[PDB]
Amino acid sequence: SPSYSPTS
Amino acid sequence: SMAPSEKDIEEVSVPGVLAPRDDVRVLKTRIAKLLGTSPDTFPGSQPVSFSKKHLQALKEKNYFVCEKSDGIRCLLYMTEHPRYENRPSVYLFDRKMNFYHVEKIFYPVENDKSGKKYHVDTLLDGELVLDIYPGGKKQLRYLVFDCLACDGIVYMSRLLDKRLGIFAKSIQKPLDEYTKTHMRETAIFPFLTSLKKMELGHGILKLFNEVIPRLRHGNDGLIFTCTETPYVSGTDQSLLKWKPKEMNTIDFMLKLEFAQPEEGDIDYSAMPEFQLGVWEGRNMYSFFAFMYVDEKEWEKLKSFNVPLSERIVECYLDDENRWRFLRFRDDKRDANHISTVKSVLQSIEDGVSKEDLLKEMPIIREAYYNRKK
Repeated sequence: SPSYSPTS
Repeated sequence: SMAPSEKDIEEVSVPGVLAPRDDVRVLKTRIAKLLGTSPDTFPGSQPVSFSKKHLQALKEKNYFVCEKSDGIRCLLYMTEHPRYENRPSVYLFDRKMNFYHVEKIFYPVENDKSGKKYHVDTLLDGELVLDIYPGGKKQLRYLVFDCLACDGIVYMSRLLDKRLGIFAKSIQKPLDEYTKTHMRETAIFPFLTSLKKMELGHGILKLFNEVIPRLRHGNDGLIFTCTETPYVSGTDQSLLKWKPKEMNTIDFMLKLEFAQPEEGDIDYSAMPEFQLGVWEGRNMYSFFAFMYVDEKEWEKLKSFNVPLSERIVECYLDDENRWRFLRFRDDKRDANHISTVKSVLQSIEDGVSKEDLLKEMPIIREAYYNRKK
C-alpha cells in the first residue's frame, strides 16, 4: 500500500 | 490612499451553489453511514493552538508540518447526485456543515481511457485557496492535506502516510496524467486540485525562508500533523496550529475621545484617545483597551479623510503588547463577543514565539533520528 514521505 | 479595509483582503469564494435542504439530508446520512459518525456532526478534525507543552510533543513523536493558508478549510466529497443517481457530483462543505455543489469538476480513474468512469464514496480534507498571478489573473486551488475515505474504503484508522498515499495514487496521479493530455478540458475546472507541500517536523526553517514567500496565496501560520496517530473527528490534541502573535487579531468597536480643554475650544487636529470596545449584550459595549497610535499614524489616519469613530476595526498586538490598528471591517455589524476575545488572548498567553520555535528545532531533529534506529 502507498505511502507519502518527503525529505528533508 | 484609501483606508485599509476588508476589501484589501483577497477572499476566496466557494465556486459553487449551496446544496438544497433535502439534498444535504441525504448527503449527511450517506457520509455518516460511510464513516460511522453522527449525521449532523462535522467529521473533520480541528487543531489545538500550539502551546509550550507542544515543544516536548514534537520531540516524542514523528510530525509533518505544512503552511497554514489564507483560505477556506473544507472537505471534498465525491459521490452521486441525491436526485440523479447516474450523475457524478462533487461537494465542498465546511465546519458549519454547509454543502456547496461544484459543477464541471472531474476526477479521472486510473487506467480508464474512456473517461466515463468516476469515483464515489471519496472524502478529502483540504483548503480552498486563491492563487494570484501577474496580470491580475486568479486561480482557485484545492490543497489536499488528508484523506478520510477513498473509493468506499475508510482510511481514518490508518496513519498519515497511508492516508495521503492512497490519495496520491488513486486520485492525484490519474488527474496529473489526464491534465497533461487534456489541458483544454482541465482549464474549465472551477478549481485545480493538488497535494499540499509538506515537510518533516524539523523543516520549519525551510517553510519560513523558501516555501512561504514563494506562495501565490497568503499565510497565517503552520499546521503540525502527527504521523503516528489516526484521523480524529473533532478536536485533535495531536494536530497543532502555530501562529505568530501579530496574526491573532481581534475586532473592536473604535471610539475616539478628544481632550476637552479648560481654555478655548477643542483642537481636533491633536491626537485623541482611541478606545477599543468589546461587544457583550445586544448593543452593549464595554471598554477593553486603548489603541496605541503614534503621531505619524495619526496624520496618516486624518489623511484618509474618512470617519474614524464608531466603527469596527481589526487590531493586532505588537512587540510591546500594545493593540495596533490593522484595518477597518465594514463587513461586520459588531465587534467580537467577549467570549471570542478571551479565547484569542488565551492563545496568545500560552503562545510560543517564532524564535523559541526555531531554537528548539535541532533537538526535535536529533530525537527524530534516535527513533529511526
